[PDB]
Amino acid sequence: REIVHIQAGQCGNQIGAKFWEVISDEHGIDPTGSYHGDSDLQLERINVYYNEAAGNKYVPRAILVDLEPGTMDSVRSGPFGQIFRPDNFVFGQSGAGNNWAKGHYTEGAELVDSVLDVVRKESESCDCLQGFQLTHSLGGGTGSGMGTLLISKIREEYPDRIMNTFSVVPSPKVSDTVVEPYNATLSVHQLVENTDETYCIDNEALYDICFRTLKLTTPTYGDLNHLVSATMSGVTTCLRFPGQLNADLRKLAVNMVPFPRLHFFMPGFAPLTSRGSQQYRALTVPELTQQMFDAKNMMAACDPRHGRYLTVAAVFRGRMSMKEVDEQMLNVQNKNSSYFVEWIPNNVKTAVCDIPPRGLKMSATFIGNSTAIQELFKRISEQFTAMFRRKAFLHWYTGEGMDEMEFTEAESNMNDLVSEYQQYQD
Amino acid sequence: RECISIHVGQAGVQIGNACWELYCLEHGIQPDGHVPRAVFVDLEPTVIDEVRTGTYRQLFHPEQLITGKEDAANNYARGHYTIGKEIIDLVLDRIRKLADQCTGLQGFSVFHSFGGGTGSGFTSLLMERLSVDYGKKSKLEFSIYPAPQVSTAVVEPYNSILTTHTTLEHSDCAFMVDNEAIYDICRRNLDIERPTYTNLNRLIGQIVSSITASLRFDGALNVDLTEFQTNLVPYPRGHFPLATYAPVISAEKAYHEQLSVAEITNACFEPANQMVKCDPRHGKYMACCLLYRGDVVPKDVNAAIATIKTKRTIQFVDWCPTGFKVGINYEPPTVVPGGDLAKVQRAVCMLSNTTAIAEAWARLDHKFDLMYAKRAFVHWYVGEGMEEGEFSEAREDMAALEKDYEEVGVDS
Amino acid sequence: NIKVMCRFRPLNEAEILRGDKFIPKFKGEETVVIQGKPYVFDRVLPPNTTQEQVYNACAKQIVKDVLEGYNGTIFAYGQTSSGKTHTMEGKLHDPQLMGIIPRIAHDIFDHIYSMDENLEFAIKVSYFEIYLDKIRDLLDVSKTNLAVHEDKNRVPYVKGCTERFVSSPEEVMDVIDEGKSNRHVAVTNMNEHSSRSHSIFLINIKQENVETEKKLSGKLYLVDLAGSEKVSKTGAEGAVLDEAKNINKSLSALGNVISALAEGTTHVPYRDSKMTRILQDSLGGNCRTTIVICCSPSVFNEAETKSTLMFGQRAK
Ligand SMILES: CC(=O)O[C@H]1C(=O)[C@@]2(C)[C@H]([C@H](OC(=O)c3ccccc3)[C@]3(O)C[C@H](OC(=O)[C@H](O)[C@@H](NC(=O)c4ccccc4)c4ccccc4)C(C)=C1C3(C)C)[C@]1(OC(C)=O)CO[C@@H]1C[C@@H]2O
Ligand SMILES: Nc1nc2c(ncn2[C@@H]2O[C@H](COP(=O)(O)OP(=O)(O)OP(=O)(O)O)[C@@H](O)[C@H]2O)c(=O)[nH]1
Ligand SMILES: Nc1nc2c(ncn2[C@@H]2O[C@H](COP(=O)(O)OP(=O)(O)O)[C@@H](O)[C@H]2O)c(=O)[nH]1
Ligand SMILES: [Mg+2]
Repeated sequence: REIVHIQAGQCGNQIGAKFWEVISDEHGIDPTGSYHGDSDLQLERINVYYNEAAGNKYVPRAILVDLEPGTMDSVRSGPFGQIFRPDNFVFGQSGAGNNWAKGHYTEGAELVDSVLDVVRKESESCDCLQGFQLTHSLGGGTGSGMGTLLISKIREEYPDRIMNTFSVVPSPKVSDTVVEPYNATLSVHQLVENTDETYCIDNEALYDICFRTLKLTTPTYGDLNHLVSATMSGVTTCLRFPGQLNADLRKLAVNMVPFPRLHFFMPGFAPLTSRGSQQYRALTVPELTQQMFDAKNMMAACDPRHGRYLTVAAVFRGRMSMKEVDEQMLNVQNKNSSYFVEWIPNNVKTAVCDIPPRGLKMSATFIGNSTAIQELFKRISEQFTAMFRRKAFLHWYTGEGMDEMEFTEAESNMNDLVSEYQQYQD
Repeated sequence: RECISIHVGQAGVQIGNACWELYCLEHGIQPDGHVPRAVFVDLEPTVIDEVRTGTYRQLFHPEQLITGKEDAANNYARGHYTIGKEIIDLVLDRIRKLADQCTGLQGFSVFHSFGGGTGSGFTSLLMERLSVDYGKKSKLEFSIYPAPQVSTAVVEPYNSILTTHTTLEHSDCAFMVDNEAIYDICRRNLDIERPTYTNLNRLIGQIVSSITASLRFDGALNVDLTEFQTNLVPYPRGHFPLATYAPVISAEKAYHEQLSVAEITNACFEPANQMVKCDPRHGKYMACCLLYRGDVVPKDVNAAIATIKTKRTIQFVDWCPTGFKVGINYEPPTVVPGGDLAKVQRAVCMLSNTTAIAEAWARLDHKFDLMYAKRAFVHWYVGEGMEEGEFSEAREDMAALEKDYEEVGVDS
Repeated sequence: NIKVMCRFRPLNEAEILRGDKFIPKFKGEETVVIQGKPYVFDRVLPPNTTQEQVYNACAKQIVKDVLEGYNGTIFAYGQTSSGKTHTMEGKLHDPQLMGIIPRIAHDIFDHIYSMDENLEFAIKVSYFEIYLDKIRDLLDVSKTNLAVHEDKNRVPYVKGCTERFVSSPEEVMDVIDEGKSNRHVAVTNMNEHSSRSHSIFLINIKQENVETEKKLSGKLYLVDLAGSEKVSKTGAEGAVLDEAKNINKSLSALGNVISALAEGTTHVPYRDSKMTRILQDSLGGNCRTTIVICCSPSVFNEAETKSTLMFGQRAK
């Protein structure tokens, strides 16, 4: 099987560097080097993310889409930056304006064809394609607009292969941009209707989880990114490993989406202990479920405790008892019968790889489909209206060839999306 | 004389590698000896690959190892219809190429995991295409039906109410081994909170060895495969008996091993030792095939069983005077060199049809409704060449399996 | 509210010599017994039931509402040789043999003309098919991928759909015929109606009261449903398999929508399909909907007829 990553925008891009920083080491691939793999198993399934050309050069099969040179020229001028074949860099030296409209209708719409071109060169690579990974932020141009287009096109070209989306939904407390809800509401819209698996991460849900669950005092972006990339590795790549009970994107999809919206999840990693001290090793297993299922530790902003779950997928990856795994999951399902929805006898989807995260003994990625994420699109949707009402920075959109009915559309859509999700919380 | 086997679904393959291990182990045929007599099917390469990478690597022909690099999908539909279809031909070909090479066979011991994608769906049509190509044989499918509370897949029931209805009108005798109810045995009758899947497999890998292996092997009271279905199914529904083993004692802890027949047989009817969460909560047995192996005196049996026939609290069906098929083999069991299985010199792999499953099916059917009642993951199948028909019409199916397993018992 | 109506057609010469026996037993005027299990619906029409009697019970009230400015929807469902063509169109120009559509169109133009005193009428027609999840205009072959959009009040509408002005009953029939020639169907040897897509015919009755200055716009949706396909049987592959999945998905969506409306649910899943979103405004609120299900009484069709019957049960 296979997949083809997609680094839309700067963020989605910045993260690319971290997702590939990791994944590679979790596959023994040095900058341009080959497979130094401490083992021999980190190779029989690599294909999922690379391509065979030389014999020591397995190149990441991702796409780097962005209308701001400097960015990709920071990712390509640093560490692992020199492993992507230049063909991968689909830049847009234009003005990468922070407008969803500027990267979806006017500026991005041009650079698109020169992207799809490659997304096809990579898809028609070899063997059988599974789906595409998509990273980006719903709070900017090259991210929400142009990346949200990249998919609307992808999903027309292969409505068969899957589409996981890793979105950095606009954090609450403080917005790292101003129109944010504009660029956001507009991209979520496109998401709820193309990709079929979305993993929403919040820069501040991370800080928290990174400053209190990792006594880490100076959580640089690199970190946040790093933590995130840690989860997306547990998801995909991982399951493309052996296991007593293994799954793969689809299983994950076909066990997690009760209703076609596409629904968004909230990823959570397992061993998340501070370096030295904490290295408690309390990782027998009840310790991992202890972790994963708590409020804090959910990369999302919202707290599960604020709304039932529809599905859950503990994708563990480290030798354990299909008994102490299958078992724990249960008590968990009974101690919290309250929030776990009922019309699904077994919400949880236990998954079990074998080999764990390179240096760790036992981990377990968590992919939750809780109704709690209602209280986020609400947020976003609110911010919109409060500012849409006055058409705040709307001239930067319309003036870029947009529509007063376009914004209406998205909000509503994504706004209805909130509605539905409640239809199950009850 | 022989009995091919088709291990379908990652699980059916893991269990397969296991049951297949125990085999050579008690036949003196190391890694590289003769040639198996089965096949391996899965729509997820990485798993069959484990049989291609790990142990018992060269004991198979890359021809009896079928894979569909494509996608597994924990959904019946896709595995049965859409994807699973593409492979079937090829699959069959082997069970027609391997079925020819032999000499007057008896059937195909099928190994699948009820609630999976490749295990539920696929087989559904595999067994399906068999019942027509060899209606004149035995179709005993050895299943690992849904843990009563500890299921895995979110949809599981969708996949198991569907593998039951499609296979029902095609199997001869369906053996059942409950994944969870086996853990209990690993906790209560062996002590270990560290049971790797690789263990449950060693277990069924045992109970199964008692079925084919040793039975198809000479003895003081041989029992052919046909024998089963005949002495084991009272009615055409591909009736599902339950597998049970007796000396499930720990090879470390306790040691009373020397537990004469009189004991190991009584240890079969206590509900805490039956590889199935179908505790005889009321289910009246209606036929049991006590397969013994090792040093056993026929009188010991034709007495140990007599004592049972008169315990009454073990109530057998009405319309059934005597329902005890005593199968005696010679060669004692053969425990893994150093797993965790005691290693006695006699065992009792008793399987049976019990009005008990009236439960297990019930509890699994109900599940289904709850979700179907809201369509839950329905769009995942529809979009895979299925319809409101196949679900609703396979629900009605089992419905008459809840009435069937009710009528054939509870009444006189 | 929604009403489901079952119609059994008489046996044809091609199946008279086949020696099939009547599996269709009737009860009252709402129940049909197949294999000792009952099936209750709003109305069941045997074979003796006229085209006039069928129209009055299923479509007449919807036509009056549309002429009064309200919306209404009529769905027609059935497998091949069930009676869809005969029920919905029949002998298009014959007065007795004519189906449902020529009657709706008859009644509309009988209200029109009869009001020429202060009223100004405009009849606008639209015809599109949903094929491979795409909205294809059947009145303009260039418009193959229309999108569903929302106005300022969140009402979904098909953007850029051809809207043909029609001033007579004959103009409507000619428009239906033109559109039918653009529908995705397969070349099949013996039979009139076999499709691989869902069809939606829109009759918009616009009126302006010149003196009162008040305007009305009632929408009548005529939906032609392709039958559910068991893909295991037929052995559909490639584009045909993509067609079968798309037809099945749409029927599930529709079933989910009518079920929600029947149970009076606060959430109605219109977003499950493009079809349910096109029909959202005409399915919700003050709108009457009739699902006409046609089946055969043959003993051989017992499988596909019980399939048509269970779909009607889903609606309720
Ligand atoms: C001596 C020793 O055991 O060191 C550990 C360590 O101290 C801890 C604290 C690690 C450490 O992680 C962090 O401090 C961290 C920094 C930024 C963002 C997020 C986390 C570690 O850096 C991370 C590193 O993780 C891995 O090696 C995994 O394979 C992981 N790899 C990466 O994230 C990665 C980092 C740099 C370059 C390439 C990859 C991974 C996880 C999931 C999926 C794929 C890969 C580990 C175990 C450790 C160190 C090295 C200190 C922890 O994190 C992970 C992801 O394992 C933080 O809490 C856990 C518990 C670990 O015990
Ligand atoms: N006893 C036993 N049960 C197993 C084993 N492996 C899996 N199972 C059980 O069988 C089911 C898992 O099926 P999967 O592995 O998900 O799927 P599959 O049937 O192999 O086929 P796919 O879904 O297409 O991958 C679960 O109920 C597991 O508990 C095993 O080695 N032994
Ligand atoms: N986690 C994370 N967020 C980022 C990174 N870079 C920008 N962001 C977030 O992305 C939003 C800004 O959008 P930006 O990426 O600049 O848009 P674009 O570059 O015009 O497509 C803010 O909410 C930031 O917090 C990053 O490297 N990691
Ligand atoms: Mg598998």
